[PDB]
Amino acid sequence: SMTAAPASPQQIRDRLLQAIDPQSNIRNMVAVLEVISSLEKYPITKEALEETRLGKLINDVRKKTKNEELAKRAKKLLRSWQKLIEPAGS
Repeated sequence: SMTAAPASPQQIRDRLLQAIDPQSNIRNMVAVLEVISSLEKYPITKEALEETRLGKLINDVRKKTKNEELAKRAKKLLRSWQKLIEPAGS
């Protein structure tokens, strides 16, 4: 069976950093996939997204990943976060 539990958005952000290189290169793909899956299950708020800078991180991880599912899930997540930020400027 599959088992998971909720985590705070900062813990989810931390798990990502521990699963990638500072250049956003993937080091622990299974953990990165689980982080994306965790964010798709547990939405973050605009204010929290801003401090966590997760919007920028997921976007660059998406550029460095060779795994298309990771890139597709990241695309879904970022599309959701576009409305979460709702920018009217740069």
